[PDB]
Amino acid sequence: EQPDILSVGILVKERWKVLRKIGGGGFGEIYDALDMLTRENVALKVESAQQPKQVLKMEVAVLKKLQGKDHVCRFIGCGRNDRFNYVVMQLQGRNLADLRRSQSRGTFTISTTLRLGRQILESIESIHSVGFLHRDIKPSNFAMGRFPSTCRKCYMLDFGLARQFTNSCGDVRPPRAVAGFRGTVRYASINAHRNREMGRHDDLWSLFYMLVEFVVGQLPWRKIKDKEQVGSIKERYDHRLMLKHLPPEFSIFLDHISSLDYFTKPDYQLLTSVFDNSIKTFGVIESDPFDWEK
Ligand SMILES: COc1ccc(Oc2ccc(Nc3ncnc4[nH]ccc34)cc2)cc1
Repeated sequence: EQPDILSVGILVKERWKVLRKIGGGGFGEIYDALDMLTRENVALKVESAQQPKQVLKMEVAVLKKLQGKDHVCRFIGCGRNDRFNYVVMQLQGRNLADLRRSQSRGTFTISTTLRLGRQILESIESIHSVGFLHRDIKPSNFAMGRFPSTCRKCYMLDFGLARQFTNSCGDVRPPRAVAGFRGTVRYASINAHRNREMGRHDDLWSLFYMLVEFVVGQLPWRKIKDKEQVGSIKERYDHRLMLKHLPPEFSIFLDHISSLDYFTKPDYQLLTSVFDNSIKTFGVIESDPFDWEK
């Protein structure tokens, strides 16, 4: 097998001391580093400068575009050399994929699900608003903050698979006839399965699948390994069945996203009202313990 892209102990740009590898999936590796300028721990993403698919150029572009917005890591630095490309950003805390897996039956309560859901929808509207599609919405791309002031905030952690979908003016770009999907089968919309150009609604489909998995603990295509077979299931599936364990207003959510296509801007305010109305109906308040606190 290959060694780690970076040796633990090295200094990147005479500033970022590599301490430990913390992740390895996607199209590179991520490390906890010490920033010797600010004297703080940071996250350091790296990719080989020779590997066939490099995505950190996209990571930097989107992270920069989103500075000042909610639910995103603070940008700290970036660079390219003959060995590796790197991006430095705020280090966060516990990953939603991990937090869900730690639950008794892999489920969150509707209180935790609704609050996380609404934060995630905020993060999706935000990336759409600067002209990018995420295209890889899944639990492991979100984490809670790691300080008292940030640990009730959910952050969108990665943008590697994003695509710019607009002009500078906000004109939706003509879709390609074929678009080869590189995201996760489990949370992918039918359009990803069909190798169609993904749109804003495909990120909302993936959120819908994440919310259902949070409350039910599994999706109907949990045990199916073949990507096509998953696609077939989704193509025929009656998504109304997934409403059973969601608050009633999610019928509005599902009817709305079902109506959308590549060329149709989502009604984000309608989808936000589904969360806001559900949270009031269930008497949920922001200070209530999340499931991992209690
Ligand atoms: C499928 O379930 C999984 C997969 C991978 C995984 O590991 C990690 C580890 C780190 C990160 N990312 C980050 N972490 C902390 N601070 C961060 N700032 C920016 C990215 C980042 C994401 C998943 C955890 C759960």
